[PDB]
Order: sequence, then structure tokens, then C-alpha cells
Amino acid sequence: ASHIVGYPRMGPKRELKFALESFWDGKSTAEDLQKVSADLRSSIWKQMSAAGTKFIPSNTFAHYDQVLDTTAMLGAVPPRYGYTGGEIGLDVYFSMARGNASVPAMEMTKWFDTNYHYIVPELGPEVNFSYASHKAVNEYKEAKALGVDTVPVLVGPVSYLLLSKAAKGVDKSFELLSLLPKILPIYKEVITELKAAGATWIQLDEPVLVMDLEGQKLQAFTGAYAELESTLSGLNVLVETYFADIPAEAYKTLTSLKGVTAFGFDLVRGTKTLDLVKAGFPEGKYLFAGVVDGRNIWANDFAASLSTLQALEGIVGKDKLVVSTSCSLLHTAVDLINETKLDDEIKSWMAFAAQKVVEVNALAKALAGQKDEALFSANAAALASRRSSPRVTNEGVQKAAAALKGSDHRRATNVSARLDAQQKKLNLPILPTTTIGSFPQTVELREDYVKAIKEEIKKVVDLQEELDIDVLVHGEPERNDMVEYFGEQLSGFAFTANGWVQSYGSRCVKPPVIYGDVSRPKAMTVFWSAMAQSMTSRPMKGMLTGPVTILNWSFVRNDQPRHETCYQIALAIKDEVEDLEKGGIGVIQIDEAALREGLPLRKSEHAFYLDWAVHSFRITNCGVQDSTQIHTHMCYSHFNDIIHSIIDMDADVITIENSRSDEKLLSVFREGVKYGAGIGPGVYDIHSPRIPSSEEIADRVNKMLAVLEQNILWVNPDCGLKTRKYTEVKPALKNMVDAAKLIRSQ
Ligand code: MET
Ligand SMILES: [Zn+2]
Ligand SMILES: [Zn+2]
Repeated sequence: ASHIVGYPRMGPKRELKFALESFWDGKSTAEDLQKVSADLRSSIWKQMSAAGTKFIPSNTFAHYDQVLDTTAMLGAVPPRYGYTGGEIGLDVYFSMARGNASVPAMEMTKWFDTNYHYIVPELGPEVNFSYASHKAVNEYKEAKALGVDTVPVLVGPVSYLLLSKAAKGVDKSFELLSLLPKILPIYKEVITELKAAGATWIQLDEPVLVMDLEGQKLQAFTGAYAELESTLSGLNVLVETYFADIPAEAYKTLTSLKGVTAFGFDLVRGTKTLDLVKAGFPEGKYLFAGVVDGRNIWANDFAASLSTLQALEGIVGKDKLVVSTSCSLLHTAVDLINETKLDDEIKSWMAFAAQKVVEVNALAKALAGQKDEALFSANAAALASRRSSPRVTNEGVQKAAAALKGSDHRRATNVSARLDAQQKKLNLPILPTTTIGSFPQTVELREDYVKAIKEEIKKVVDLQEELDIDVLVHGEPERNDMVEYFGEQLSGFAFTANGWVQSYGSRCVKPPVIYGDVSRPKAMTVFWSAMAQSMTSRPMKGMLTGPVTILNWSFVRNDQPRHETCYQIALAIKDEVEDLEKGGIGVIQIDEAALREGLPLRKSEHAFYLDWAVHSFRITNCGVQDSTQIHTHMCYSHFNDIIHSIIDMDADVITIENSRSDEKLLSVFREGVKYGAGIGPGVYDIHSPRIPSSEEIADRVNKMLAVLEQNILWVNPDCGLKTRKYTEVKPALKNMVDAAKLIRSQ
């Protein structure tokens, strides 16, 4: 038997994205959206069915988010939406998902360690739960009619609570898990209709079990399933798990849950769990082996997988071993078939969701004795060509092996003394001003060199007249994407044509692919930066994306450790920095927008990650002169549990997010830490179209100075200005400078 934990819902050509966007804009009706939604589900179901898949998921589809889906199922909609009961529909749902003309939307946050984001439930003692959404039972019946029996998928009740947050005005004493008695009854009613409709298997996703849970919390699972047992009667129940291995204790709780007959394990990212399985697996329960990675873009290693599956068969296998994916295919691309530019060889190394369903099935048939010798042979050949291709391996291995030469701190020179030499070259005033990089993109089109120059001189001429601004940027008018801009000029990269992944709601991202050893063949930024730094006598800063960010926002190769790859990236950037230095650029900015995105779920695995992440960053400029000032930008406003790592980065100046945060929190730097380097906490929210005033900005800078030393404090925005309009940035920036200049006089 074969199984799939979940499936992408945007469609092979992002059909749902445009349908949702058409509907949201009012250019299509509710029915039109439903028609696109139903056809998409029918297509997905029949696709998996024709493939031989036995456990086909239903309810994986979502108009916006799976968690928001369960929120509608529990009728837990926030007070401000003025919902008054009854079956929840598009209105209320999208209203929670994106807000409306008079009410803000619910918060959205990162789903475990993926690049997907869910809507966070706002729970409290005052919420009156109710079965307000029959999405699951409907989908089950819909698929039934189409002729494909499915396995309904629900976010487990206790994972749902642990993923929520207390609503405003809810005492801190309150404990979410205290709501179980209120939501469990609803799960009962949903499971009852599912059984009545004919479902014989049901899937409960309890991914929180892969987290580090205290004994008290694990106990909550136990009680929940004990309370659900009688309802789960006469039904096979699969509790799913993914993204990491299951903690020893968590494994005891899980393998002894009442009513549960099957267990889903991520064996790509949580292979460690195998140890516990070998130590002891329940009597006659099913084990769903997620051996096909649904988190990446590579073709599966059939040989290896079979070897693993067969061993598990020994542990149970008497028809109790089901081949599955490591996690929902939601986190991978839809169909490789639609990649028509990538050469056949690189494609042979790949596999998207559609191909992964075939893989799970090929493995399942192979285990049943009906091995398709033609599939395994083609796979063996592909894996071989990849493992021997020169495109993959390069003498970058030479440079790579050397970084073992201990750390890579910039030539001793403490940052404080280093700052002195830089100030010698940059006669900057107190509280200097500068921006983060990009500027509003004007007209633009699809020679070109000259067309780009004009736009820069305009940003430079603007920056100069514009409140002066002590340190200038070029606006990045020649860049379309932070990462792709550099990936297109690096070695081990390849770019997909239609491999989109859902990021959240309707927004998708098409991650670059790093298939082999990376190296920078030619200069990438020196031309444009040198050109910008000539149109002004003011300091022009260089613009590069850290190696960590490039790594995190790419489908990274799975044939070597991530850090190993991250260093190859660092090495290549290392050149550009030193090329910008020889070019004359005396100030170089390296933004690590996604420094924290690769944080492991296992808490004890954190330190290791932060280590190579930061190292990678240092490697980037460890060989720069002491007069060369280096800036690092980071899209975050909470560093309390990662502060020491920011320090070990050893940047001359760092700019973070701040302007919606309580300035008093900046004491995290000057306390038991003593930073002693440049720091520029945002003072202008670039995500809002409103213009802050010199009064407000100046006010924030003073409250800020209340904690930080005026001699290392910079004045700049929250982030780039790409998404803003010149009509909002111009007056905004002018206020920022007036505030500074003023504070300067005082
Ligand atoms: C998202 S981090 C900032 C990237 C780039 N320097 C900008 O200003 O947009
Ligand atoms: Zn940013
Ligand atoms: Zn340290």
C-alpha cells in the first residue's frame, strides 16, 4: 500500500492563485472560484488514484490555510469579525485570512521550520466553539461521488491548541490546553459524520509531537485520545508526524494513544526515530514510512528507500508497512512535466509532487513483489549520472577544504578600533543616516545598460538632495530578486520555470535550485556599484545577500550537509566583497534577511546551526581591510534568544527591524552583552503606506538613545523601499533626516 500525507493546492499552473485573486478583486463570482476549486480537487484525487495510491488524502485542499480551516471547523472566529453562528462561508473565512476595509486580519506565522505560513488561532475562555464548517465531510463525499475513496485529514486537536495564541485581554495565567474540553466534542461530531459517510480511515496531523514537549503537555495528548477512543471506534486512525524525529518520551505517548492504529513518521528528516522503532513498536499497528521527501525537489533514491522499507517490514511488514511521503507535498513543487527549459539530465535528478506520488507507488509495488524493473533502472542511472557529473563536483572542494583552518574572524582588530579607521575614511556625523537598499521601482521595461544608469543617477541625485542622507545606496534597479540575482551568476545553480511553492494565502515563491558546487566565475556587483560610487562624493555602499539567506531560500542539494554547501556560497561571496573593496567601495552591506529561517526544530540542534550560519557570514569578509566598513541587515525585531550569534557575526554595523517595537527592548544589546559596534534599529515602517513625521521619528530616536550610545547609533528605515511609492518615501525620508539633524543639535 502507498500513502500521501498531503498535496499542493495551487494547481500545476497556479490556477487557484488567479482564481482567488480574481474573486478577491470582484472580477469573478463565488461560484466561479468554487468551480476552479472543485475541478482542482477532482484532478488531484483522480491523479493519485490512477497512480495506484491507496491512502489518498481529502481536506488537504485549502483556500488559504489548513490551520485557518480547522479554526472555521471549530467556529473559533475572533469577536471583531462579528460572526453570529451558522455554517461559515467565504466572507468570514477570507475576512480572517486577510481582513477587510474596517477590520485587521489574524496574524500569520511560520509553520514549523518550513517556508510556509499559517494563520494563528486567537483563543481564550470567552470563545464559544461550534461545528461551523463541514469542509472535511463535504470533501470526503465529493471525492466519493467522483469514485475515489479518500482519507480525511484533520489538524490534531492538541497540536491545534499548541499552535494557537491567547487573544488580547486573556490573562497570562490562562493555558490554551485548558480548552480541550471545548473543542474535542466538535472533533467527535466531525468524525461521526465521516464514519457515517463511509470513511474507514481518518488522518490526524499532530506535528507538534516532533517538538520538545514537557511531560505535562505530552499528557494532554494522552487524555485527548483517551477521550476520543470510543468515537474512533471502528475506524483505522493514522496520527501523522513530520519535519523532525520524535523525542523518546514523545514516542511512548504516541505509540500508546487510545484509538490510534497507525503511525506516520518522517524518515527523511526524522530518521533518528528509527532507533525507537527498532527498540519497540506496538503489537499490530501500521507504520507509515515517509521515505519520499516532500520537502525538497530531488528524485528519490529507490535503492536506499527499498533497503529501509524492507528492514521495517521485518519489524511488522505483515501488511502493516505503508509507503508514505516525509511530509505534505504542500512544501514542494507541483509537476516536473511543466519544466521545459532545464536539460534532460538535471531533470532526471529531480522530482516534483506529481513524480513523488509515482515514486511512493513504485516503492509500494516493489515491496509487494511487483517491482517495475524499468522504473528502478531509470532511477539507478539518474542517481549515477548525478553522482558522477562534473557539473555537480568541482575544484571548489580545494578551497572548501581550508576553511577548517579554525574560525574566520576579521583580522583581530576589535570592532571598536576598526570603527576608528573607518571613521577616518568616512567623516560621518553623529547619528548618520542611510537606507537599506532598494528604492521604489518606476516605469521600467522588459541598450539596457543606459536605461538602468538613468534610474540610479536619479536615486543618487535624490539621495543627495534628499536630506543628504550620510551614506547612499544605488536602489538596486537592476535586480529582480535578492537571491536569484546572484544565483544566476553562480556555479551550482539552476532555475526552474514553473516550480512554485505556496508561501501563504495566494503568494507563491519559485526557489532557485542549487544542484552542485558553487563558485563565482566573474564580478557580479562591482560594475553597478562602481558606477553608482562616482556620481557622488558621498559614501556608496555595496549590496550583497548573505550566504545563509541564499541557502535558506533555495531548494538545496541533498547529497551533502547544508553547512558544507553554505560555505561554498560564503566563499564565492567572499570574492565579490574583496572585489568591491579593490573597486573602491569602502562600505559593503551584506543582508541576511533569512538568518533565522534555518533554525532546527530540535532545540539542542540550534547552537550548531547558528555556528555555521554565522561562520559563513564571517567567511564572507574575514579578509577585508580595517578601514572598510561592513554592514549586515536582518529582517527581525526579536533577537533575545539569538543575540550572542549576532555578536559573533562581528559586523561593524548591523541594521535590524524596529519601529513597531518598544525601544526599551534594545537593552538586549547593552546588558550582559556590551555590543560596542554600530547598530541601526528601524524608525520607519516600510510595510505601511503612511508617512511618519519628523516629530515621531525624532521621538523614537531619543527614546532609543535612552538605551543605546550616541556614537554607534544609526538612523535608517525598517527595510528596503521596493514595495513603497516615491510619494510615500520622499516625505518620509525627509522627516527621518530632520529628526536626526535636530537631535544632533541638541
Ligand atoms: C529583504 S532584506 C533587504 C534587501 C535589499 N537590500 C533591499 O533593500 O530591499
Ligand atoms: Zn529587511
Ligand atoms: Zn560565541
